[PDB]
Amino acid sequence: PTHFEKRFLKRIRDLGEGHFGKVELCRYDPEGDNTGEQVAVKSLKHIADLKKEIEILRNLYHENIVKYKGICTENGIKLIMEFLPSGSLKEYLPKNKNKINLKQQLKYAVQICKGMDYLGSRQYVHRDLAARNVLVESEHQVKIGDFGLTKAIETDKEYYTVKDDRDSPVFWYAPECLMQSKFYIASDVWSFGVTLHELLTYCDSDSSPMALFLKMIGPTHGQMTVTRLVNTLKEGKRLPCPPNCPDEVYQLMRKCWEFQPSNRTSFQNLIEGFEALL
Ligand SMILES: Nc1ncnc2c1ncn2[C@@H]1O[C@H](COP(=O)(O)OP(=O)(O)O)[C@@H](O)[C@H]1O
Ligand SMILES: [Mg+2]
Repeated sequence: PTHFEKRFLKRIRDLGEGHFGKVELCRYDPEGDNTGEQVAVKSLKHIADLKKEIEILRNLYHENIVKYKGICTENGIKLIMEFLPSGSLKEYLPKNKNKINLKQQLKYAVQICKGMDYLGSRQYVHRDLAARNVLVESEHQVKIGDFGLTKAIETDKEYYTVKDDRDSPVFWYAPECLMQSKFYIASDVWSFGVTLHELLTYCDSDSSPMALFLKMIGPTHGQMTVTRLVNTLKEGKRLPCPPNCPDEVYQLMRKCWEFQPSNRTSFQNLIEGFEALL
């Protein structure tokens, strides 16, 4: 069930491609009759990073967390998971602007929040909660997908300190992350507020968190981007209320963006908040 033979993973097409690896659509077909199930295969070309990601995903089992299927061994390793045909929200929302209404957006918000609350109960900080990492199973079901930057918060500890040279989604990050490299469950609540904004703007590229924040901070050298961003956030500046987003949804977004981590709302309070609106 969990061990996939490389010779039976028949590549169909690419789903995602980055500088250091890719995600492909395959059919695991050991019978050769073309009746095998379609899977999403994550690979490289960082090695220890994918194994950590495999380790975490392997230990998570939830309705709103992408289903781990298994691995494919070479030293190299491949992550096998369920294929969600509609892909990420970053892909889905621009193609379905006319099809998706507020009720539906709220239904995804609750779903994201349930997967995140499950994740926090497992003592994990996602560290990459963005629309591009929220996968669409159906018109009414989404699942959290990429555990590449995910870290376990030690028992009785409030946060994890990120000590490394890896790239980070700074435009989705809470001030403590940018300033001290501290990652609390409340840091994930911050990223959720940024994700909710993307979800309400239908992932319009011109209104993306990076594009709006870069427009706020003006001309900057890359080395000064995070400091310029820290300062914008210290002044009280936030992503504006998306047009046609009701105040009741914006106040819940604002509850995700309280400067101090302890002043932010919980994922459970967010679930209850969106449910009252449905
Ligand atoms: N299980 C899946 N089913 C379908 N598409 C997927 C799946 N996992 C990832 N993808 C697609 O591949 C892209 C990259 O995958 P992700 O694992 O989030 O990557 P990374 O760490 O490279 O950015 C996603 O944005 C989505 O478009
Ligand atoms: Mg991703």
